[PDB]
Amino acid sequence: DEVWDALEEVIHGKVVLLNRAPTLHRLGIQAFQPVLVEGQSIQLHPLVCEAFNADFDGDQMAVHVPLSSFAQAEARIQMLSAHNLLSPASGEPLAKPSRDIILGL
Amino acid sequence: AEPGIDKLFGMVDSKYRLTVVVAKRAQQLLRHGFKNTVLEPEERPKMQTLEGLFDDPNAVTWAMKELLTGRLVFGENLVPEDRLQKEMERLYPV
Amino acid sequence: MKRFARKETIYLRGEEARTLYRLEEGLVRVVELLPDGRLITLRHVLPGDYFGEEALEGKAYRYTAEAMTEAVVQGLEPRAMDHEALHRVARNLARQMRRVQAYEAHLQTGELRARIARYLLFLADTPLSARDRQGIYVTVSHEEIADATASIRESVSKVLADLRREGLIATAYRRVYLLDLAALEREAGSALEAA
Amino acid sequence: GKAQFGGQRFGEMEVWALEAYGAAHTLQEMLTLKSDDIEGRNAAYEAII
RNA sequence: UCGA
DNA sequence: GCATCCGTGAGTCGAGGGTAATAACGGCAACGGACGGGCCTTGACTGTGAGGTGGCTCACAAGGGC
DNA sequence: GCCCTTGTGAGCCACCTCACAGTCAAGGCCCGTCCGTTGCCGTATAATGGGAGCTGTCACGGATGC
Ligand SMILES: [Mg+2]
Repeated sequence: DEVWDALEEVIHGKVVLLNRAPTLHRLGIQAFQPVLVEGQSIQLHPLVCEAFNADFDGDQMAVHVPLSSFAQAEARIQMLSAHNLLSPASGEPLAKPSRDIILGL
Repeated sequence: AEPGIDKLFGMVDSKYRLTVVVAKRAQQLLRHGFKNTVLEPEERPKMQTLEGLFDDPNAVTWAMKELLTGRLVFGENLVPEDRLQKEMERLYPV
Repeated sequence: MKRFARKETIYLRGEEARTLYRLEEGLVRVVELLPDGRLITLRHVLPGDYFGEEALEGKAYRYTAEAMTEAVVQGLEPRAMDHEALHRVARNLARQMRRVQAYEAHLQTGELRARIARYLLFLADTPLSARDRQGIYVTVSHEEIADATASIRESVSKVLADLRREGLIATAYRRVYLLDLAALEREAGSALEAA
Repeated sequence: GKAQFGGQRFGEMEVWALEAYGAAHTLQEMLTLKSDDIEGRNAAYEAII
């Protein structure tokens, strides 16, 4: 059980890259700060589902680990999901309330 | 979102320059073992272990916070590389 | 089950004692290595003897076990032994206690010549021994004899040379032939427990 | 494939994504250290450990 | 032949 | 100037199982390879020898305890 | 009031600390020796022009052809 704590120590502050095919635009890949969870499933934030065109009918995603300090910097600054909220195409917001959120509000 | 990311983007004409500065500074910190930091003991980033608060292992966080302080100077052709490296190795050995 | 070659070690001092061993075939030595590099033979493990005893009480081996011949050993899990197995282990450990104490007495009994004769006669009753035309013999080096007679190689070689001049034994290729059992018996005085 | 203990394929479109992000060192990692650069991947593993 |  | 043929393209990522079948031969000759041994190049052991030198060897005359 | 264990002291006698030779043994190499496997020729009735095709795109750029 100590190696899991060690793994918690290792990934501290670091981010990973999530990708979904087909990757149509640059938001087909995004950076996320990983939170270790039990189970064999990757957990994705709802708001980014539109940019990935992702849904939960059995879709799969790939994870990548940026190794260098430079790569990590690039991922955390340029590629982070929270830093990309607007469409590079229309300039309109991409990460926005949808479905159930809209319903409730 | 990373803390003060908008202000960090403010400090640079290009986001990629911010990224380069952060990365290189992180390399400096890693190389010299954090003893060249511009941060104060109470400004040091912390991480919660089972034991308790310890120094944050992540150098990028350090570099970004340091940059946010303003105590760092970045630009082009500020100093020859060899001279910089040697003065750093003199002030903070390995 | 596992086979070991001559001079190969079964386990090392300070290493995890997870396995108890029983010698099925061959001859094993239990020894200790000093910082100064001197090697000392602490006890002889014969077929049927249990060794790696540290597995029964501690976490790591305290001494090194080295095969003196081609050896066949059986690995055992201490925690998985029944009444009968524990009985055999107890009895055998008692036997090895008696033999190691007798060996203790041997190491301090008589001059080097007597100790050497006694050790040769002891080895004559071990798997280290065999026989051909020249007579009964034992496959053992002078270094090992020194390690098991509380002395150093040089003096042992000297005494063996004396015995060669006297016609009691003959030696070649780490192989020593015992030509006169009676004379060696007289030199040793008291015999060493072989079982 | 999982059966060969294989790695994921980083294809043309993914490369396009990395280019669009302007993440040059990440892309370089994908093209070199994490793939067919032998000396590079050896030295990288050794450096990380 | 599948899955998205 | 306007039909016509030829060459080249035609989304990404991931998953699991499958692979063969065949009609021509002897008479020599000689390499190329398995084998049995003898000369080596060390590596692990014998067989001295010359210097020191510990600590067994071997009898005295009682001091404290029970 | 009688046992258990002590403190010197002089003198050898095997046993250990260097310093070196020779000595027996094992993978290793080369030899040649032999033997198995491989490469080559010669086969004289007459023989004398192949054989499997693969079919339901589709649109463009470019050479080529009346
Ligand atoms: Mg779906």
